[PDB]
Amino acid sequence: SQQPFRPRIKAQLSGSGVSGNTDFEANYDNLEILSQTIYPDAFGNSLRSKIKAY
Amino acid sequence: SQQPFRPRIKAQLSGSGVSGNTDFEANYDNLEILSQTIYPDAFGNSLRSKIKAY
Repeated sequence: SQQPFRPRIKAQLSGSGVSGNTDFEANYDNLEILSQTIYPDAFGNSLRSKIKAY
Repeated sequence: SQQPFRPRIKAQLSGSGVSGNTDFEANYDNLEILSQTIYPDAFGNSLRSKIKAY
């Protein structure tokens, strides 16, 4: 559809978790999603011919 | 149905009745009845574990 496209990547998961008998809720991790927006451009060229006879 | 319960007891007659051919209405006796109401109450305890691997 040549609409502006948007690709997404999943960032790698980092950050220290939880040690020992500690609740998962003491250090949540963040699922991080990055994106890009690709917009189209229009471009062109043209040749103008001379009189048919020539 | 664990609704607040009500037990009842019947007391003892203590009136002097009628003696000769005197009739019952001359001294009526009183059937006296007593009661108590028992309400419920909720209590409880709990234990929270460690991590399953521990």
